[PDB]
Amino acid sequence: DTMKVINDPIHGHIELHPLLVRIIDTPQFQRLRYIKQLGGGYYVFPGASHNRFEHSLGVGYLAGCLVHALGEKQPELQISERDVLCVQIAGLCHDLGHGPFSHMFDGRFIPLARPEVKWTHEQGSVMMFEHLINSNGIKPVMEQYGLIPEEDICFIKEQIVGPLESPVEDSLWPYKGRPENKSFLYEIVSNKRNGIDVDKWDYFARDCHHLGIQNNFDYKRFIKFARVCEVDNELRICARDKEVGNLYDMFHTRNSLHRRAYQHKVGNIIDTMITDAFLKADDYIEITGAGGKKYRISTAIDDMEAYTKLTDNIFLEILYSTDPKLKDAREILKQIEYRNLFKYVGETQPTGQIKIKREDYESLPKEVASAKPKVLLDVKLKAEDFIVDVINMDYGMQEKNPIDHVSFYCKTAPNRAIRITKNQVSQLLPEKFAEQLIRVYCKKVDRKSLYAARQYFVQWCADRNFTKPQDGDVIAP
Amino acid sequence: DTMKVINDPIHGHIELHPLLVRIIDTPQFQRLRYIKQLGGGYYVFPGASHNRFEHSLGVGYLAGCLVHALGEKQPELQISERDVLCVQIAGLCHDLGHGPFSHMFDGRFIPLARPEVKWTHEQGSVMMFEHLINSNGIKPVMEQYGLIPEEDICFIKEQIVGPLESPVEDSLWPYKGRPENKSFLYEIVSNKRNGIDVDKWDYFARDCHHLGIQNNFDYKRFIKFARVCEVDNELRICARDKEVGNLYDMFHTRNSLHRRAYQHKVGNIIDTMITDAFLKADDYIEITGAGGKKYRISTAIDDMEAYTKLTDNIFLEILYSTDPKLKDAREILKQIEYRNLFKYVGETQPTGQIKIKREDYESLPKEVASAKPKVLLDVKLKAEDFIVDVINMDYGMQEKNPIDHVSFYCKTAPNRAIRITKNQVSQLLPEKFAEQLIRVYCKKVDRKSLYAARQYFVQWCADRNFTKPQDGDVIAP
Amino acid sequence: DTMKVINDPIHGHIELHPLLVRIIDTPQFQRLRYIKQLGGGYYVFPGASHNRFEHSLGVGYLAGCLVHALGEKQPELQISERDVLCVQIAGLCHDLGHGPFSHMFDGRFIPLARPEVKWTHEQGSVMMFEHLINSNGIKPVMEQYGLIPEEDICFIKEQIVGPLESPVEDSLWPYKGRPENKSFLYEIVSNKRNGIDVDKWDYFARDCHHLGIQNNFDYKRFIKFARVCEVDNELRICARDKEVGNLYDMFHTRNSLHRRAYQHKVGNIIDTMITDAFLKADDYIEITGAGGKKYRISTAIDDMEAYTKLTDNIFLEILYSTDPKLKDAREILKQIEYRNLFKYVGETQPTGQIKIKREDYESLPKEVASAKPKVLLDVKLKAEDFIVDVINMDYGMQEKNPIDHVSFYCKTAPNRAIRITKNQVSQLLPEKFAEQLIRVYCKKVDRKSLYAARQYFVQWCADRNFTKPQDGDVIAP
Amino acid sequence: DTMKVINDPIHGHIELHPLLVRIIDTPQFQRLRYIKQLGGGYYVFPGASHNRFEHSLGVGYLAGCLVHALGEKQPELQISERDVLCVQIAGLCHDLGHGPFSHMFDGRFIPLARPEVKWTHEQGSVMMFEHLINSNGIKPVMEQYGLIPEEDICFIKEQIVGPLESPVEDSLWPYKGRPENKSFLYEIVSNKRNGIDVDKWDYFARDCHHLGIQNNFDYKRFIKFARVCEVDNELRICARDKEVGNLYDMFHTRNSLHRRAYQHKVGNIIDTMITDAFLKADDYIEITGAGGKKYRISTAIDDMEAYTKLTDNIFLEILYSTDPKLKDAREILKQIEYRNLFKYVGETQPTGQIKIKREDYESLPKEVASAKPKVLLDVKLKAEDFIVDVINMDYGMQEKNPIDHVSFYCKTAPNRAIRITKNQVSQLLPEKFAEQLIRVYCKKVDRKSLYAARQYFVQWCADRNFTKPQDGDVIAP
Ligand SMILES: Nc1ncnc2c1ncn2[C@H]1C[C@H](O)[C@@H](COP(=O)(O)NP(=O)(O)OP(=O)(O)O)O1
Ligand SMILES: Nc1ncnc2c1ncn2[C@H]1C[C@H](O)[C@@H](COP(=O)(O)NP(=O)(O)OP(=O)(O)O)O1
Ligand SMILES: Nc1ncnc2c1ncn2[C@H]1C[C@H](O)[C@@H](COP(=O)(O)NP(=O)(O)OP(=O)(O)O)O1
Ligand SMILES: Nc1ncnc2c1ncn2[C@H]1C[C@H](O)[C@@H](COP(=O)(O)NP(=O)(O)OP(=O)(O)O)O1
Ligand SMILES: [Fe+3]
Ligand SMILES: [Fe+3]
Ligand SMILES: [Fe+3]
Ligand SMILES: [Fe+3]
Ligand SMILES: [Mg+2]
Ligand SMILES: [Mg+2]
Ligand SMILES: [Mg+2]
Ligand SMILES: [Mg+2]
Ligand SMILES: [Mg+2]
Ligand SMILES: [Mg+2]
Ligand SMILES: [Mg+2]
Ligand SMILES: [Mg+2]
Ligand SMILES: [Mg+2]
Ligand SMILES: [Mg+2]
Ligand SMILES: [Mg+2]
Ligand SMILES: [Mg+2]
Repeated sequence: DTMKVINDPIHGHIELHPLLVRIIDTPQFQRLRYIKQLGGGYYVFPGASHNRFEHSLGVGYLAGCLVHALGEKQPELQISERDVLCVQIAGLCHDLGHGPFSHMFDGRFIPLARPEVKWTHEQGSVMMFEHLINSNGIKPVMEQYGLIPEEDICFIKEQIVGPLESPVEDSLWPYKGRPENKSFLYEIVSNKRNGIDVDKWDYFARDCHHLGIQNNFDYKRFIKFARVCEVDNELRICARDKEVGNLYDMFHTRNSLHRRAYQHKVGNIIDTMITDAFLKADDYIEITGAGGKKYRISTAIDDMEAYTKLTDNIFLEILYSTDPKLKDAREILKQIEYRNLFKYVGETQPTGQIKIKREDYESLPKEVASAKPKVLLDVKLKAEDFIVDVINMDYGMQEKNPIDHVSFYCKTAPNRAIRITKNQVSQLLPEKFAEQLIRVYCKKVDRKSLYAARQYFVQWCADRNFTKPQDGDVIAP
Repeated sequence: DTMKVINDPIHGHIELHPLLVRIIDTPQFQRLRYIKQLGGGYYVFPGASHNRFEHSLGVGYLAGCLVHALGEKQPELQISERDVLCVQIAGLCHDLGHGPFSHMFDGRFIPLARPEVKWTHEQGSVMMFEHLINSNGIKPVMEQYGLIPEEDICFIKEQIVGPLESPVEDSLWPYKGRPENKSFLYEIVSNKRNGIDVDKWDYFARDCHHLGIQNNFDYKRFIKFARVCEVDNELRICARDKEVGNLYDMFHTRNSLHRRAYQHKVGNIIDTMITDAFLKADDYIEITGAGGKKYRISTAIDDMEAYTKLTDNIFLEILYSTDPKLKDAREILKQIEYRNLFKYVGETQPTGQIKIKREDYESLPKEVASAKPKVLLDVKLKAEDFIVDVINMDYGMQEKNPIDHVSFYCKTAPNRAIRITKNQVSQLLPEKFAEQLIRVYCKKVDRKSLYAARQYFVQWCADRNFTKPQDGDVIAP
Repeated sequence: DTMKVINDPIHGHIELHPLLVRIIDTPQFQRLRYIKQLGGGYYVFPGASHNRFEHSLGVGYLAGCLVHALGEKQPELQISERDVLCVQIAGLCHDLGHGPFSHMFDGRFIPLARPEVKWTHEQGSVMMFEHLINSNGIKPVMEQYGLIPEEDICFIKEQIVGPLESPVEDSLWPYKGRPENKSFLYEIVSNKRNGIDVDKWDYFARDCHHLGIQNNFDYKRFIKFARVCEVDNELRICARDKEVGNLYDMFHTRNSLHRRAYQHKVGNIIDTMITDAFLKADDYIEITGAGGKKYRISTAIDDMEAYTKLTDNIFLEILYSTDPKLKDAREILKQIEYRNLFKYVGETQPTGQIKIKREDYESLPKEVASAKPKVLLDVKLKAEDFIVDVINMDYGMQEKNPIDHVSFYCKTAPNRAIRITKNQVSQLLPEKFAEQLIRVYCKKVDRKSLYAARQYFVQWCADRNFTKPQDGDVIAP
Repeated sequence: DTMKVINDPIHGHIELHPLLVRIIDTPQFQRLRYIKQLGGGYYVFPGASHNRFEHSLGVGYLAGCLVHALGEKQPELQISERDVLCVQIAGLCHDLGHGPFSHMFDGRFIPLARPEVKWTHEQGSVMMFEHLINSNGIKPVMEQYGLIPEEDICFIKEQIVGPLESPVEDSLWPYKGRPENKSFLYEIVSNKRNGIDVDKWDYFARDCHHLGIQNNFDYKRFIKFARVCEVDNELRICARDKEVGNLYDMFHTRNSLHRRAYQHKVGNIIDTMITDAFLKADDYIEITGAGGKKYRISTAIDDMEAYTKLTDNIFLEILYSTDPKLKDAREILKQIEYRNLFKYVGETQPTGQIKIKREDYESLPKEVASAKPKVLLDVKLKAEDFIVDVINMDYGMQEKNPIDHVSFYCKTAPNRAIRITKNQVSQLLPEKFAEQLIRVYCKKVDRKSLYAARQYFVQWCADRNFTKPQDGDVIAP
């Protein structure tokens, strides 16, 4: 029941409150030691072997630091230690709902296995937090340190997910955990207004440390010049006008990361292969949940006791199996182990403001196969031999400019906020803020099938009006 | 079949020969992605989640770099590209035989489970290298690049392990892979004379990067001033006389690491608990090997096909099990998951150089139990409630001075080596080079049992003529 | 006469040829130990106290590394050790002509003191190299190591400066040092087609290390994928087509640095004050040159012996002086020592494609003073109380896109180069590549004077059809 | 009059109180921008170009951080903001008395130029602090922020230097700035009991950053486990018992630095040459002080107004001079500029516990010359051709063990301290804690002179009962 100290390779030595220590030392939280932060990227970057455990620790520490600084430099906000504990707990448990290989589970697998439900890992995080609190007798411990569980659990849940109860924007306050007087406390762990939060800072630093790519953003300088100001009967976190350029750079940094590591094409195809292996391995793996009931890999998100035992272990559970009824997924994983991967064909961009919707992906391989090239190639390829991948690259707000939703204050008048437009900053800033990319892969790896795949790709690219391949003079001359 | 580039957060961008790529892309080598470098230390240092895969990559790269530099600066040594390839292959496969949690498997488990055999992970590395070469059709590929497999496989094996075939030192050359005039090539990956090799450099850098501690050794400076000289009809690697102090510091660094991370009290007790869980879980886990035969965790080192599937996965295989025959090991692992660990009692050193030998460990708990305090508490304790751990801290040569087996050359006469004694360097250097420590833990966490545990500890420590317990006045007033 | 090793905090240990050591150990080169790399920026960033000596060392080392790698990977280019020595010498002596406080000497002082000559520090570098070679007896030493002085001195000079003796582009080869089949050797130290050279890499790394701003560019990866290909009967350095995005990022990095450190407001005004102090201190400082002749600060660029003694020392020579004729410059420097600096008024951007040319700067303060604001204040400010600074921010080629002059090759056909347009890369790239900024400062430092100065500034900005003052509703409401 | 932020490459962004800003913006403090931290070491390590300005900033910041942490974690000590300001000011102004090239001014020059006075740079720091406070009207500003100048100036002075007023240890409190119940505040900036203070931490970090050698000490961990406890009716700073080994390592680190950078042979001989040049240049340089009086380089420490203008500038003042009376020192500096340095002959250690005292250095070269070697030597060397340098390497307390004066506390009883002996820690620790080294250099640089010099060196070493030369079988066979 004393302050603990833990050493971090990203931050320094970190202090942990006894209640935080109690929360951490449970099976539900310890589950995070066995889930990769970057999923399949570890198969392209050999140094990316870190897990969500240290990421959660860092996010909690940074949330605590930011709230402490805000309270210290401006003591009329009425920030109490109860609020500090609540914010730290919310930051600590914000990723309890990630599945095997993180985003691959909720970005690729669940959509294809159970296409009738809508599910995100934040909902899973809320459910897992409820399960953790109920199964470990934590409410008395919270009451022992001055928390009020009925209000505070709701406050933490609303910190992890949106306002909840669905919105009705007729000039109303949607939240319930805290009054509007402290609305800024909802902008720390996850910022729904412009996307500036400590989670980005933490994973920027940690991913740059582990990948071998050097980071360019400085969050301590941002914390130095941060303030709280009243805007439109709404207290929000504001930066200083002289930091505006830095903010732009931050988003640039994020984009760069997505373009170098998270959307690497070999890593993406490896993730696709793992998803296909899981799809084939389904209907045969059993997980025991509450009441001795059995669950599927796809239905395990309906029971937290069963979901607690679903980690990256399942991967090695399929590779080492001997059951003759799991042979196909085992063959796929073995092919992964030999680097016999699906081969990349080409890439393209839409020209105009036309975009591919989510519910139109399944037909793309059919249209690539259905094309009729002019040149006559010997081999014929079916629509089952093609994989089409769509990538959405934006600044986090669907072609909106995030910096237009930030408030700024001047040195001479620190208690009044303003807005800055893009033309008041620089002429060298980007013009657009969202785009799509399309990659095409072929499953048949014959040196002959690749030529046919390229011919169909170029014909489909030409007739769809989707620009032309970069190397239109090298691979298709 | 072209040079391949890979990015490492320790060494940067690294080039790989196509034969190396063929060797890497096999199940036997890909096994190393699922075994941690530090084992249980990951449960004390949250950033130590790296595996043997990147360590092997780095060791191979550094071996190649050192041999290239030596060849470049001395063109009369007759170093060929065949030798470079062989040395790189040997460095790449040096830790190919580690088991689950690395040194825990061959340091704690095998000795207790099968105490009639003598086994090290280098023998396993040799066996696994043979299995890898035979199971993947590599000999033709080696022949394609100018290697002679019958000589070169023996050379690589002799690089990984000692001279082999038992020694008879009557003025003879024990090795077979290479003649006498290439002997220095046996000092790169593993140095049996004084212990200076690239493996130490690599894990120093990597462990310090991941743990959050900065190292003070520079190996590039050492490579700059390295040379090859003839000593007693033996060609060996020599450093320059001005680097002697640096060499001492290097060993100091190693000791410091062992005293901070590798021999941490909580990490060691966690490793002990995991070993106990594996001991109880044995006789119930089955692994399929060649011919459809079944193997135990302890007997899996007798078949390489079965050994290929034995990784850290087994840990999570026991925790998630439902078989009633595995309840005890599962209970122990669950205890670990709650931080309900065995409690540390005390520590001591032998003063009179009466080093406790290996075959006296099992009786130590009896001696701690079988000891009558003067004061009476009436709580009692069986000998089954005590854990005694013996730690050997040395400079790698069992109380010998390693720097006495190093050769040095001067600037004016670069082609003649000399020796330097400890009194020609400094008076502030260590006077001994080996020591022992003894730690005691109790398996009952009652606030009452802890007091009796330390009463027996102090009585037995006083009895055995050892030192008095440090800071004893506080815990034993 | 043996290879020398030197330790660098940016790179590692660096090897130096005996001829390089002879060149370094001369007064002309040792002069660089007393000129700062960033000039007045040291008065805003306390860690920027490095000089040009280490920068020159690093540039030479990197030039050698790049040429060595290019020769190693393509034996048909016929790169000899003579070329390596010549390139290293050119990289080592590329900044011999910098004056006190580096860019402010040839960017601010010489233009204002002697506005009838056109002078850059590269011409000074060539003259100083000639002086160094002639006054130290280096030609026989060059002949001792296989160099041919008559051709090689011209080659080095043409490496430091352009083709020389003016061009006539009627399909001719302008250079003389080397034939047309080694033209790529002219693209290493200073690149004229685009701005990709080792000098940028070196000062990026060093300035990021010293300022406390972290770097984002990786030049080793660039060296890994570099190649030489024939383009339009020109042998040129081409990059790998998958690195195009990285190249864009590089220029972004450069811009960021200019926006954060090199064009800081307070640093620029401090440089302006130092330039004014030097202007007033002239007519009174005497420097002895060849033949016992005396020279001025402004006329010292006409004699290299006199120029050798002109370093940052002159600064402290004025501050510690006692002559009554140097009193005004001493007062200005003393005011600098108290942070009684000229106060910043405002900033603005041109709206359209109109730009302020060089020969219109002197009249700008008159225009600002001559403006008639609407509201009336008692205080009247003359044109002598205003300072106007014009900043040009571009990608190094005056609103042209540098990436349009880069050549790329594909993996399948490594011996044929291609071009990539901006629309084949991304839609998030900048639209324009150059812009101007205008800052205004006032010399009178009382509050009424500042209010009046900003009234004139806003009136003039409105009059001349420029953008809004960012704080158009805060400081001017 | 607002908190000011400054960016540091060693620490992060640092906050500065307005009073600190007023103190910094004065000529006396700004003088530190032109004195180098390592003196002549910059001529061996090209990256060591930093000055005392940033070192003072860092020391002040770290003192503030430590006092803040101590006050925060233990609020019964009654630490006020007045104490924080006083401690920060003391840390900020602790090196105001350093002269040109720092330690060589008060370590080599003053002893030889004025052998009748005893002078250290801390006395100069106290005098310069008095001059700064009196010449800039700071007392009213201190009164404006709650300080009491009469007590507080004395407190700061006693922080920079010892107790003052000469000691009489008959159970009395020697200090006067603060009462006996705040005594721990005297252990922060400069620790006279055991030598553990923030100044060591700062220059460890900064010198490691600039030299290119990685640091091994972590001071943040030390601050985490620091506490204040009553020892013998004396409140003192105590560490945690588990950190004892770390403390040893810290001192090891210090020794290593002294053995690598600060006592480098070439750096020391360069410092000796600069000292000789200053000795010859004296009697001819005039500095103006108070009342229009003129002072010498050696007598400038008697007037603070004259001392304010004495920096490294004097170096370049002699090199660029034209007066015929300064010709010898100019020749010496010019010889330095060519690397025509005094040549190193040999090194030796005393065998027994006999040590060379300070007042026997002048006769050492006479003893070396007066030796009569047996072998026949061609040339004869006078005693003016020899230089003998004596180096004392200790742990900072004249062969005493510093760790014997540290107090420790246990987790169970955090309010009562203990002592730990060297045998309770490890058997691998050093046996002795101080030693002496003697280097010999020759001024005549021809080969015959070097051979003769080493013949005399070996004969004298044999005579004086010293350890034989390391390479006694290489250079003198
Ligand atoms: N010398 C060292 N240097 C850096 N980090 C270290 C370290 N030693 C440990 N760590 C890391 C390891 C951990 O991540 C963290 C805590 O290590 P402990 O201070 O050993 N904490 P514990 O609970 O064992 O001692 P107690 O309960 O008696 O107070 O710092
Ligand atoms: N911008 C970047 N910056 C740093 N590292 C990067 C990187 N991009 C990838 N890496 C890492 C990832 C890897 O660890 C390593 C090589 O990845 P690649 O060469 O980019 N991809 P592949 O081998 O398929 O190119 P090829 O067409 O020639 O086959 O560098
Ligand atoms: N332990 C060390 N660690 C890192 N850098 C060091 C160093 N010692 C010196 N340096 C730095 C200092 C220099 O920048 C560079 C050379 O130092 P020297 O090896 O001492 N070269 P010298 O000419 O004195 O010895 P010789 O002529 O007998 O071969 O490395
Ligand atoms: N983007 C940046 N990133 C890192 N450091 C920076 C920086 N910009 C400046 N620094 C460094 C430079 C300095 O060492 C320090 C302060 O820079 P200012 O924030 O510019 N302070 P000032 O007084 O000019 O603005 P005001 O008075 O309006 O508040 O941080
Ligand atoms: Fe997150
Ligand atoms: Fe190893
Ligand atoms: Fe340059
Ligand atoms: Fe200091
Ligand atoms: Mg603990
Ligand atoms: Mg999340
Ligand atoms: Mg988010
Ligand atoms: Mg590839
Ligand atoms: Mg091994
Ligand atoms: Mg070994
Ligand atoms: Mg040397
Ligand atoms: Mg230049
Ligand atoms: Mg340029
Ligand atoms: Mg300011
Ligand atoms: Mg001092
Ligand atoms: Mg001291």
